[PDB]
Amino acid sequence: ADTIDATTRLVLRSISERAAVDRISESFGRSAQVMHDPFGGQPFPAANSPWAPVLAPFDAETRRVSWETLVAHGPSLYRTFAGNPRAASTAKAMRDCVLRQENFIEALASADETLAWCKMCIHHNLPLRPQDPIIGTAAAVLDNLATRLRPFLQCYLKARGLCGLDELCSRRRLADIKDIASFVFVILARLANRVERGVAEIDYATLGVGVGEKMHFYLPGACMAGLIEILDTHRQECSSRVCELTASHIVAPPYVHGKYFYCNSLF
Amino acid sequence: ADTIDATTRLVLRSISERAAVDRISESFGRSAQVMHDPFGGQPFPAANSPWAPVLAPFDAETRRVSWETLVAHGPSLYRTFAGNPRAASTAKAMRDCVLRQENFIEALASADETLAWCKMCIHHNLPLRPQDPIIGTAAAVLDNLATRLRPFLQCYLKARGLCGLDELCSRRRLADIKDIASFVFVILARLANRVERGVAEIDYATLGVGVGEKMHFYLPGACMAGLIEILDTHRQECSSRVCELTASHIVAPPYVHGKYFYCNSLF
Ligand SMILES: [Zn+2]
Ligand SMILES: [Zn+2]
Repeated sequence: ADTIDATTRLVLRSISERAAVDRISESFGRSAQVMHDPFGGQPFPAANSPWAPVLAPFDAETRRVSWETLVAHGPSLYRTFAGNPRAASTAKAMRDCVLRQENFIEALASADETLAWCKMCIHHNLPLRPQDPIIGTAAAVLDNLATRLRPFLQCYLKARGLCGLDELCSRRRLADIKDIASFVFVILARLANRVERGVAEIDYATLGVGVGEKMHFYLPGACMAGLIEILDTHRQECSSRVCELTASHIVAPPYVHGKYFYCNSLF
Repeated sequence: ADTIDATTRLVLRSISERAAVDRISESFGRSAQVMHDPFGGQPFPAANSPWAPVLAPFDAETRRVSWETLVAHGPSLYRTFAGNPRAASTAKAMRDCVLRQENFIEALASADETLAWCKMCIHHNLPLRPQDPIIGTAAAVLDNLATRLRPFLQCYLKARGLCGLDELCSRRRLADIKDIASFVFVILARLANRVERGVAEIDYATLGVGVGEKMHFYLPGACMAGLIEILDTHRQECSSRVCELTASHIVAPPYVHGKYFYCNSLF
């Protein structure tokens, strides 16, 4: 008979013996100290570089680049990442966390950031590497967008006649991509899978890109533009009030209702 | 040969033909209007009730209840939810969104909110229902905590000798629960699974609770206290700097580094 075993029950109750406001304060205190100098002795090199401000709140308009600017200046940033492996490792880990807690609009922007970066890599024939901080955090954007979009996609993907979110990200087949939602999820799932596998160089085909091809089907900004559009226009084809609430509240996140109480017996 | 088909490529590029700053503004505008009066004609009833302020920013300290208060006043809130099905449906959908975008500390608090509520239901022999707004959003807290904790749990759960996060939430067996992390993820995954199945009443065994039992192994606040503790103390057993960065940045989320550019060619 499936049961929580006797010993684990003791383990579970014993949190009560240790949990305390000052033990928690000293925890926030130790993790905060790690975040004070997270690169330690090894930050990315001081240099005169248009990338200096992001190599040291990120402001999208101030940090904005045209596609043409990314193609001209992207290789410099790429060489910085690859040529500073300790720094890139620290960056990767911090990027992974940031992207796992980003709001919806930020998470769209990060999907485009990741795909535009790969498109730039492809443009220059640069390999797509697991250690690259942008490529290697594909799973973070992926999981963030899955969390936030799942109940809406349950409805929308049925309306499109497509596989559900989990089957999409499980099969990971280019031939399943039929719209922008399947595109963002299938491509990011393929890319996250090849990262987790730790292939030294990730095949352009992972992105649906063939030999000598350039990814003409992906325009930078398409994840943002297209997913916001479907959150908007699906309600025209869908008679569910709950779905409409879901889509609306994704687009307009200020808190209104939904939280009832806080109960903490331990501290 | 697996490929993105010709027609879908056109579909993908055609976002460029529609995406525009004012189309986006009019989207934020329509979803914002839905959020202005999301209950419409059917909010929860005006009544003299300690729950009135959450039946209309949620402040945890002001909305705080002791375990004993939840047991005395919980049945009132429960009857409000069950006896107002349109309102509960709207609440559920808005709660689901809120919990899918909550920060880590909020998401811990919501795990405890959900488990303490079930424990109260069990205490009173009240059924656990899919339409109940707190029970029915178990998947939201679940996916939120998975997003944020996944790369840390990859390391920690290995250190404990347990199944990985996905196998835990896939097998959903009480006999897999060996610590606080497996507990929160296995129990919430079982509970989310029984919600998605739409059983009219969800068996107490879903929570590891047997016939006439009371869930003595779960103390309100255990998800918060215990997960913060493991983020703190795992670094004592683990020689990985990346893991330490990961845990630290989960506990201390202010942005520091990790975002490089914003590229949007469409608008
Ligand atoms: Zn719908
Ligand atoms: Zn570790």
